[PDB]
Amino acid sequence: SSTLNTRLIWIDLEMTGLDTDNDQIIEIATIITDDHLNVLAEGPVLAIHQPDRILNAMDEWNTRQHGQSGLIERVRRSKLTARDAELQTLEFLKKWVNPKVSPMCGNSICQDRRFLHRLMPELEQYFHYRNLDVSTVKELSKRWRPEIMSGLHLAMDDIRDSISELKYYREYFFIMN
Amino acid sequence: HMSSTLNTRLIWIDLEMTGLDTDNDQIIEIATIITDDHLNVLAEGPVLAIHQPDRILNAMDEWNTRQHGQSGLIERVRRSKLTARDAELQTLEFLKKWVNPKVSPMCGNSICQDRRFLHRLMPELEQYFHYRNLDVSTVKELSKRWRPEIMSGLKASHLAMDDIRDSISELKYYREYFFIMN
Ligand SMILES: [Ca+2]
Ligand SMILES: [Ca+2]
Ligand SMILES: [Ca+2]
Ligand SMILES: [Ca+2]
Ligand SMILES: [Ca+2]
Repeated sequence: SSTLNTRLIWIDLEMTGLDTDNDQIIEIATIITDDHLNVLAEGPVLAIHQPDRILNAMDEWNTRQHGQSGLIERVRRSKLTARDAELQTLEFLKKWVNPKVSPMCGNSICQDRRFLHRLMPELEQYFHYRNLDVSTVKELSKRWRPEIMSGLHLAMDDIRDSISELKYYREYFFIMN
Repeated sequence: HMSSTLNTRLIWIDLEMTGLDTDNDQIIEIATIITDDHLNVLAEGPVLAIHQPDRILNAMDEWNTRQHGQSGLIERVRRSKLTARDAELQTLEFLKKWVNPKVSPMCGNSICQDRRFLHRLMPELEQYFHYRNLDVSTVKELSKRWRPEIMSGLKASHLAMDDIRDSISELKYYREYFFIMN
């Protein structure tokens, strides 16, 4: 049975672009699991408001992606600042995991951590300094077990896919004895 | 398995810094190693100390002062005439003989930290990597929780080149005990 010290925080962000120095966060989502990847609770899925000048200055790829998903319209309608979403996320996390206990879990986590550091530093500091990036395992699996790869940007569904991807590796790639 | 090429190799890297602040601290040491996709070491790269003025060295906290004093890195830094640009260029020169640009993920331990310093202080080198990371410490986090009984088998120094060697040895250890290779 899991405790406040034996749980994992999973997180995904959507941004206005790939520039970790300049672009904004427009969506955040979190999921809590135990050390054995059982989902315990899903956190708030929050769209962060951005002015139209920022949305209209996105490149074509991001305009297509975030428009088609409906994120852009949710961002327009949202009244939440980055700070509002940060506080709501923290309020949720504190009920499930103690501070500095969980590594930051998900796919391509370094990118997420860099955006969090600049725009949501208090949230960033709630994580342990370690990362648990499923894409590291994928890099190894592509090279050492290419035959299992055939078996494999909406924030909450993105996290579920990441958790599910790691369970796939646990079954076929890791010795669990 | 096929023989390795410029498109099927891995760049392992480690940096030593004046501290943990990715916004304000400096790089004082860099090393690289080239492996194939199956962790055969093909070539070890240049070990370079980057010069820093005394004010910056004096401002280091206790842990860094203790470690880098004992290891001989601080004195190497003082005597060094290399800038971060010099060290960046010598490394790039080594890498281009072994690996094509944007082919290899950034490999090592605590790689996100290294990438962030590289982005600020050696962006051309940072851009030579593929955007993905291969962080052995992710595997360690999994091993701590799923195979705690094997952690004691992990085996010294605090220098960049020794750090890379250790991360390669660590991953080889996981390959033998934690991964299904068949
Ligand atoms: Ca992510
Ligand atoms: Ca994302
Ligand atoms: Ca290091
Ligand atoms: Ca070897
Ligand atoms: Ca490192």
